[PDB]
Amino acid sequence: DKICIGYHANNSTTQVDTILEKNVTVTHSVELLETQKESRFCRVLNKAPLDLGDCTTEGWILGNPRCDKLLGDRSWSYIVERPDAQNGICYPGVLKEAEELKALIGSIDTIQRFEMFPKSTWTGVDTNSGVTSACTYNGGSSFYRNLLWIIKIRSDPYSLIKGTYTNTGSQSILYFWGVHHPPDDVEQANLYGLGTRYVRMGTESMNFAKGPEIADRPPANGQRGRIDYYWSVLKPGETLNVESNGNLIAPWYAYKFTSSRHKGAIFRSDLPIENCDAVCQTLTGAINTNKTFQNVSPIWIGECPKYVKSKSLKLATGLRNVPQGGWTGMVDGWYGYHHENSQGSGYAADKESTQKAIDGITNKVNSIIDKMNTQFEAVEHEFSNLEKRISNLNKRMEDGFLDVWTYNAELLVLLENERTLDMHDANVKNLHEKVKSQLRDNAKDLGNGCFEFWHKCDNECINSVKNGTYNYPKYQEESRLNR
Amino acid sequence: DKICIGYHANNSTTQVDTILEKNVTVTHSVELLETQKESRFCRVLNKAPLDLGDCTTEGWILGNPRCDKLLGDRSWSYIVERPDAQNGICYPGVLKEAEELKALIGSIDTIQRFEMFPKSTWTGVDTNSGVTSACTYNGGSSFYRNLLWIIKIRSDPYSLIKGTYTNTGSQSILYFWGVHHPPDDVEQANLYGLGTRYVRMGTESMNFAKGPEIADRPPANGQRGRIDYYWSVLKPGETLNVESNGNLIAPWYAYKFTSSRHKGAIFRSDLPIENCDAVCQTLTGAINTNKTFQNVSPIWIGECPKYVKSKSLKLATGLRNVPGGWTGMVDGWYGYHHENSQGSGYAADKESTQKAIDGITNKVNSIIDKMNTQFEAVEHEFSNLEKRISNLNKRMEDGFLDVWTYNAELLVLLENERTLDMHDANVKNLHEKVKSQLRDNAKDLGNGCFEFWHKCDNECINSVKNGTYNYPKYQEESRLNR
Amino acid sequence: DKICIGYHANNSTTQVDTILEKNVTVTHSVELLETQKESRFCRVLNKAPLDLGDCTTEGWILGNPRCDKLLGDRSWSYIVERPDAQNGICYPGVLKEAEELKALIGSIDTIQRFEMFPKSTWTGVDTNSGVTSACTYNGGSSFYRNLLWIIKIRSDPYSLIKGTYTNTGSQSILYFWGVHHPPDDVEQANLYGLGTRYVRMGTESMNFAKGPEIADRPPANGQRGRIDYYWSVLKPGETLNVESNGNLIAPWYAYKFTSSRHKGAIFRSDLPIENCDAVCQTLTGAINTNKTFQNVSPIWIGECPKYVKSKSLKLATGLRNVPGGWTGMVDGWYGYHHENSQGSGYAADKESTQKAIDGITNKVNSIIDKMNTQFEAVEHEFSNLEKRISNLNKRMEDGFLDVWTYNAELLVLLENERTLDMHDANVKNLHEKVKSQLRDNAKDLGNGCFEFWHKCDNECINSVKNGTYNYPKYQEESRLNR
Ligand SMILES: *[C@@H]1O[C@H](CO)[C@@H](O[C@@H]2O[C@H](CO)[C@@H](O)[C@H](O)[C@H]2NC(C)=O)[C@H](O)[C@H]1NC(C)=O
Ligand SMILES: *[C@@H]1O[C@H](CO)[C@@H](O[C@@H]2O[C@H](CO)[C@@H](O)[C@H](O)[C@H]2NC(C)=O)[C@H](O)[C@H]1NC(C)=O
Ligand SMILES: *[C@@H]1O[C@H](CO)[C@@H](O[C@@H]2O[C@H](CO)[C@@H](O)[C@H](O)[C@H]2NC(C)=O)[C@H](O)[C@H]1NC(C)=O
Ligand SMILES: *[C@@H]1O[C@H](CO)[C@@H](O)[C@H](O)[C@H]1NC(C)=O
Ligand SMILES: *[C@@H]1O[C@H](CO)[C@@H](O)[C@H](O)[C@H]1NC(C)=O
Ligand SMILES: *[C@@H]1O[C@H](CO)[C@@H](O)[C@H](O)[C@H]1NC(C)=O
Ligand SMILES: *[C@H]1O[C@H](CO)[C@@H](O)[C@H](O)[C@H]1NC(C)=O
Ligand SMILES: *[C@H]1O[C@H](CO)[C@@H](O)[C@H](O)[C@H]1NC(C)=O
Repeated sequence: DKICIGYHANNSTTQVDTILEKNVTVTHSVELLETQKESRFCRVLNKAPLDLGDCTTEGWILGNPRCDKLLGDRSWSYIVERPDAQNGICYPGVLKEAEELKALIGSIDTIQRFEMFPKSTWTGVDTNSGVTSACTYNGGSSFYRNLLWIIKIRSDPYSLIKGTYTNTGSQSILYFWGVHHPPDDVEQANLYGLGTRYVRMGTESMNFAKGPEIADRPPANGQRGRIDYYWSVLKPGETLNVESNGNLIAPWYAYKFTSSRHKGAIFRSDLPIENCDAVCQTLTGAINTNKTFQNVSPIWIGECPKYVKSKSLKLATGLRNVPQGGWTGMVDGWYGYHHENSQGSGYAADKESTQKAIDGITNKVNSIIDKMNTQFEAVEHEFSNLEKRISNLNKRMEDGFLDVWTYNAELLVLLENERTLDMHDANVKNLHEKVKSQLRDNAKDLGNGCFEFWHKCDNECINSVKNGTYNYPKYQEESRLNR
Repeated sequence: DKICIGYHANNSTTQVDTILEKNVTVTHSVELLETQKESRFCRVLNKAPLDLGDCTTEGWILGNPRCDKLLGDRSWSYIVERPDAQNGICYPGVLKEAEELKALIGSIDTIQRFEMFPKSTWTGVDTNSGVTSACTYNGGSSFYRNLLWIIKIRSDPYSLIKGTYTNTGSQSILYFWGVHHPPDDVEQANLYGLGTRYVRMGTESMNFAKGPEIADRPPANGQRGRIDYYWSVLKPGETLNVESNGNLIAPWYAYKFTSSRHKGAIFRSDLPIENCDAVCQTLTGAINTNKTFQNVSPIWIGECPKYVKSKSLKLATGLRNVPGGWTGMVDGWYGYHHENSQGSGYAADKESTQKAIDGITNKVNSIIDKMNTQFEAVEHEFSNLEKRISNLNKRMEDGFLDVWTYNAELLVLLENERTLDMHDANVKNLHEKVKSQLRDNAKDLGNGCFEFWHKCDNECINSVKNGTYNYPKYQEESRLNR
Repeated sequence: DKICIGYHANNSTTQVDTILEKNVTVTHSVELLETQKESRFCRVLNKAPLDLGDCTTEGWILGNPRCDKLLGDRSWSYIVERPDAQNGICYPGVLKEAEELKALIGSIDTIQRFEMFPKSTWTGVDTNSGVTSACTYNGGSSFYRNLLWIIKIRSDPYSLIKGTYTNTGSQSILYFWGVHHPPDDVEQANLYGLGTRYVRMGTESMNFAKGPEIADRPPANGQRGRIDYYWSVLKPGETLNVESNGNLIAPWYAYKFTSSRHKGAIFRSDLPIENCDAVCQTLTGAINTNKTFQNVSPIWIGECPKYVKSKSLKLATGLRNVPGGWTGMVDGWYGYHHENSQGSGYAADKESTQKAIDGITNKVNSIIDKMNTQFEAVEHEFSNLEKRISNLNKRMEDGFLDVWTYNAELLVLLENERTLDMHDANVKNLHEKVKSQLRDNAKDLGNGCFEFWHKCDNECINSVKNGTYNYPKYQEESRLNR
């Protein structure tokens, strides 16, 4: 007659790693890391991204006339700019603080386009001839739809021109202007006139006054001229005054805007936009998961799991799987017993110790999930060629946190896996010892997990062991004789 | 006759969490997190903060004439600027590199105000008419006390004016100037004259040259004109030359200054300043604590504990409290209860109790030691055209806060489990040392206790507690009882 | 007749710390921290550093004529600038975006110097008199070799001058120019002429247009004038046009360059450059190590271990050294000592010893693996008006240093405790496997050892070591002894 102590086994081939041992097969486990994504852009909080098509952010927002599909009021959860977009700043020059403009635009939610200064505002000049072969529309010469290239009437001198606009709404207004710099005095004279020329812009809180910086430069997009483009934000209540006697590229249309309550982004990607929804939308695709880590992309909007470099984060929940060892036959629970007597034989799990282990492991998993429920958020702000130091500072920082979090996740998994599997060993040992202490020398150890009884142990003697009430003196005499 | 093994219990209702289970009552514990603060500003290393009252940093340092309460030499451990302060830049315009000025000012310790360029410096011009209704003093038109608004004499043209000052001391000098921009050419002509006009400032190591940017703008504080305000630092030994033919807002008074040996700050707060001292002074109050973490504020000066988001960080030191345990023990953590003809009673095991005390004390101190650094957030400001670096600073500050909060919270959960396990193992060790000695001269009982198969006197029992029992002495007597 | 269970000891005096106790002597250990370096600068990936000697980066790259040792084509893995270097910007003035130039230069690996605009490009002007006593060569007045200081011929007016250059190669070109600002109108007229004067530079992607900002400034290096120096990069395909009627300091020679595929650096150090190679080269010396941590310097190029503040990171691999343990074992970590009629001796248990070796080895390697990443501090410079970003870079660098130092030091304390506990458990397991087998045909002794109640030959003893003993064979012979 005998009783054994053992633990669950099954057909699982899933492995985990621990601090002491690699490739350890276990009976149950949980993958904390999400590796899958749909390669496309979906709506976030039911709001669609804005696809810039063949236009850059600058082409869109300045109104490059190849970008008419985008013209007007828009709203978006994020922006998708195609890497090979060809329609941007078509008449050559520089946009001042371009990178800060993009950061502004990535924080915006909705825009309403409106005519800020109609052509009629500018008297004694030609407002209908400011076009260039650099900015074509259907083969023809054209120009930015948000800017007005004013020139002199051929017969007449360029009049002093003035315009004013007041922001009487509760929304800020994003607007644009520029200063044109011809390549030589002949062209200056033709378009504006000789002498001192100025472009002046004034607000309660910004002042601007500049002139042509004439110089012959190599042609870009077929032009030897250049424009310095500027942008600004006219705050609620503020008023703008414009004066010029030449070289003004005037604001024409502008944008009343709202700032998002949510983090937005400009993604530079060729991925398709489709009719779908995502809780989590990364730069390289949408993720639908309830896992807490993710190795898809560090750049996203919505609610995403923490990004890490790991390929897997497999957390052991069950036991070492060692069949012949463990008992494939148990099935009821994690730890338990196998008995053999005259009434028969069989397996039966110990409910108490099994549940305690379930409760602890469950709590461990949830605690890890809970404590890992924050994300470091990388951002795709841009930096100019004269901003290498801050660009490098941003990169080292983002890689810095990535390395810390990847380390924290991987190390924790290795260490707690070892603990979890040790806890199981200890739980099994505990049951075996409780049986040991009870039977004393009315049974033989066998160094096996099992005990050979020195007496007959019926189905009530055996259940007397499972509830921990055995009674040694009852079989003491019977046992001592067999020797 | 019997001997038992047990562990301490008490009346404690303090709970801790562990990785495996929550709300576990324990006998002793230590809160690592400080949550309390006095809602005020105190002295730090015995130096008081400077209260700017109804002035902004800029109103103060430019010498807005409503800020005379601050005028002159001052010294401070930190600066307190009130959120509603009304006296700042009164004549409209921008201070260039305003945010970098503030960072500088937060790093300064003491200033001494002095006349850098007296009015007599500027010949052939009017130095006594440069006042405005935008900057009022006692119902009158006035102007910044540290700047001089020079205009042309009506009858005469604005002479080329020159002035020079040499820093012959060992302290750097913080000084200010500006360029005035009238709204139109009429005003430009009246005050300065037409033609190209410049303001040029030169040092051994910096040059500045700028002109009027004339533009008709909406009024601000009743003025259509603007000033671009500038600041700079004249180093020891250096000389400043000033040259202008118009539009100059000249430095008048300036500040010799010392840089602090300590970290300083500008706090934007309404909290009161009081007669008190603080080792640790945060933006939302003073902390007096020997704890190593703190959830009050990430911004401070002095020596403060590490900031974390946690509401609590309770580290178990004692045992699971299950009164099970013996409320009767009291002497120590682990021990014995005996019963014989001479009587009964509890007595702690000194050796194993002290070893546990030493380990737990060492663990606490080790954690304290390794957590004795702080990440320091700063309240530097960023302009509207510095959103990228501002966001970079924010993500970084939140980034370290999240790593430290994680490290602290997880460590507490994990070590709480280990600490309570260690206690279990220690109790079992004692019980086994007794088992091994008595063999079959006592019965286990599966109880923690042992029923002796013989009589065990107060010397037999103390023979167990020191680990020298002698089995053969009672071997016969024990085997007879069956 | 007896059998004992014990563990290895030796003469080791090496100590480690754990979370529960300090200064614990152990039998084997490994130091994870590298503290040694060679105090010199070596080649990295086969390429030598460039030693700037008595020149600053700027003196070199502008071609200060006292820097002819450096003149022409050069290549380097990193740059070494000496702290007391004197030959820099000799004619006083400011280099615009100087700090960003240095970052660029640190990222470059080869340059080829070439004449971009020969003197003949500028007609109707004096190209052979642009020298100053501020920039001496062999006692004589001279000038930067990469710039050309053009002045008017005395008899003639300064002609409009033009030049153009097109980059027809695949490499970018780094070039320089400047605008001269004389101290007064007399000198302006003498050198260039009166009236409006301009310096215009144009590319497909950049435009520049500026004039003299005339002002009398204190003399620096004997000069009241100044030059604003500029730099830029002409990309492959681009063409540069230059137009001026005065005040132009023209590019003369420039540098075609390649960008390194590897991180480079400018080290400010007096350490000697020698004939050696380093995998890892830090600012304070070369490191050759296989260790994973390092407390030498946070600034480096090449492949270096992670920087931390620690003085030591000693990881226990072996046992607590208590000679207790058996100095006599030597064969392994855990094992047996037997005594019978055939003799006596020690013998390690191979199975349990190997399992422990495998786990500890795996632990060490896992730690090494997970610590195989480095945060890299950089020595970019920041101007006086960049205190905020400079402080941001510093707090960030110190932030990660503190996190990694903590992670390393805490991990070592915690795993040391686990490692030493694992050994205790392994020994106990063996002792119990022998207890269970012999039952009461041996006496425990409470000692680690077992006195056999019978004769146990060299086959009886090996019958214990493989776990197959057979109690009934000797059971009777036991019960006799009573
Ligand atoms: C995130 O990790 C997964 C694997 O755990 C990576 O996906 C595997 O990539 C390899 C090589 O690219 C393929 O052969 C496997 O079939 C992929 N596995 C799965 C589940 O897709 C994935 O590359 C990781 N993401 C990134 C950006 O590296
Ligand atoms: C400061 O912390 C120390 C330990 O970090 C605390 O010291 C204990 O304080 C109580 C009395 O308040 C004593 O009974 C203990 O004996 C002290 N422990 C040790 C190890 O010395 C102290 O309480 C803390 N101070 C405050 C104000 O909370
Ligand atoms: C890194 O730590 C090492 C070793 O702990 C330091 O080198 C020791 O310096 C101390 C104090 O000057 C001396 O007791 C020993 O002579 C040194 N020991 C060894 C092994 O070198 C070293 O200073 C540290 N490095 C830095 C940059 O602080
Ligand atoms: C609980 O008991 C002791 C004395 O029996 C007492 O001194 C102690 O203060 C009590 N608990 C608390 C929280 O005060
Ligand atoms: C633990 O106790 C707190 C109150 O002290 C309670 O809010 C919480 O629900 C409890 N949690 C569990 C799991 O018992
Ligand atoms: C921690 O500080 C917060 C301030 O954020 C405070 O409101 C809270 O009460 C603190 N935690 C506890 C347990 O008091
Ligand atoms: C996964 O689903 C559970 C529902 O029990 C939810 O509470 C948890 O937050 C989900 N995961 C994530 C990452 O939000
Ligand atoms: C251990 O402790 C003492 C101070 O308590 C110290 O002086 C000694 O040098 C330490 N030993 C080692 C090896 O660190």
